[PDB]
Amino acid sequence: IMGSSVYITVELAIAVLAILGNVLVCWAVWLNSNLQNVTNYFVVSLAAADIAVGVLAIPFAITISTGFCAACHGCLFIACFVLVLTQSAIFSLLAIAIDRYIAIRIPLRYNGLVTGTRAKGIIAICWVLSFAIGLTPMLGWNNCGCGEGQVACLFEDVVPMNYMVYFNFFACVLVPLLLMLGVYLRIFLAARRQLNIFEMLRIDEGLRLKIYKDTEGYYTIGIGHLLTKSPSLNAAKSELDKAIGRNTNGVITKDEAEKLFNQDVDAAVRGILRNAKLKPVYDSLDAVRRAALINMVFQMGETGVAGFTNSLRMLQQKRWDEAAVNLAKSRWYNQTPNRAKRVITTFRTGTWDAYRSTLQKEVHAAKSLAIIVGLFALCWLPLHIINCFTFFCPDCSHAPLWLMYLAIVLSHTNSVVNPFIYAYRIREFRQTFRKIIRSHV
Ligand SMILES: CCNC(=O)[C@H]1O[C@@H](n2cnc3c(NCC(c4ccccc4)c4ccccc4)nc(C(=O)NCCNC(=O)NC4CCN(c5ccccn5)CC4)nc32)[C@H](O)[C@@H]1O
Repeated sequence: IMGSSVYITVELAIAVLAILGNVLVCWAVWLNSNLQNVTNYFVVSLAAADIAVGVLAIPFAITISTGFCAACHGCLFIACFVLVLTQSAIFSLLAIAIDRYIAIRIPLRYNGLVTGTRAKGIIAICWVLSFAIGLTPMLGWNNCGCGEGQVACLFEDVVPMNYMVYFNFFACVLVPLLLMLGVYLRIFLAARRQLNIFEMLRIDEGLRLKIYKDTEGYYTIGIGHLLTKSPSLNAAKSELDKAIGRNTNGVITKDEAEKLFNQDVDAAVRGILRNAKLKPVYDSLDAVRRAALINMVFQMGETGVAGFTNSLRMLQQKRWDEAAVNLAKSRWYNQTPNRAKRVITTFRTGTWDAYRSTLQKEVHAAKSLAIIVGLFALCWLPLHIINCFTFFCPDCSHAPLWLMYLAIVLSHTNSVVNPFIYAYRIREFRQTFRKIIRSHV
């Protein structure tokens, strides 16, 4: 085993793997339209970046390890590309994470704030900013045996540490991690929230934090809390302040929406109790099943719920399974099956299972970010930690050599693992990949 021959061979194996693993991703999305959401637009960009490292950044990172003599700007150029090609991969990961953040926490505005048009504009940013940082030394932030105007072509020789540590590390690689981490937790915390009536109707009707026009052009906020039928947005905003009790500018917090929602629930219940046909059924239900009945009122109305004479009878007799089947035959179930299905299950079980199941999609995304952040940090932290010690403790006992180059190997391993791992974990790709493998191979 010659020391570095091993190192180069790994880098080349990564090149192939990086290329191959990434050639697949962009290919799948090409022929399957289910994978042509705005999100996979971000994916194809990352995949392409990770292809570019396999062809140019890898051979460059390798050729920066020989020490041949060449113009400082000609050897800096090479080190700058490998920097640039990697900056993009870092920022491209942000595009995916933040996209997954809004899709989970703010699903309504997703299509509004996240259009296929805008997305392509955000990638343009990620790529330009990558150039801005990687090519900073070429602007003048550099460090310039062999002859005049020729240095030993070595990374540290041409790239100072005050750039790698202060600017590159903290501003370009670290704040991703801290950001990408914040995404993981806040998504994670959303998938594991304690369930209740408020969250229940947030899933069926959707939560709104800014005033919006309902389906009939009446200003509404929260979960279907109408403000006024007046055609004046200023009038609607005024009414909001009356209920909130402060200056809102047309915007409220999540807690304020829950106080409006709670007031609305208290109102629906008082109406149910006035109904000679709904009060007997309402009293004979436990807390969770009462939330299911309130859900039907918030959708149809008391007189509309009262129409279910038979299904209301079985409920008071606690014939849960029998009431469910009868509710399945209603026009209400036929016009909105998804919501009615979750509501019926709540009647059957008296639990939040049907809605808890709705969050399985959330935890899938959470577990999928644990991996991206874990690998990303595992692959990037080592090499940069090494840079820091060299910069702050020159006289220290440097870490072992063979290990140093491994850290370099880890940084490049990110390009092949990170994009493919996200795709392969979301099965729609898996079926698409196998389809390609058998058909063309
Ligand atoms: C996120 C933005 N992008 C990147 O981070 C990408 O840029 C590359 N990179 C990023 N830091 C890199 C980096 N650190 C600095 C460098 C270093 C650190 C301390 C002291 C000297 C050099 C290092 C080299 C190897 C591994 C890790 C870091 N050295 C290289 C890069 O090729 N070195 C190879 C060419 N030099 C050398 O063998 N010198 C030798 C190293 C061993 N001896 C030592 C060691 C300790 C103390 C004294 N003498 C003598 C000089 N490449 C890097 C890499 O491709 C990353 O993915």
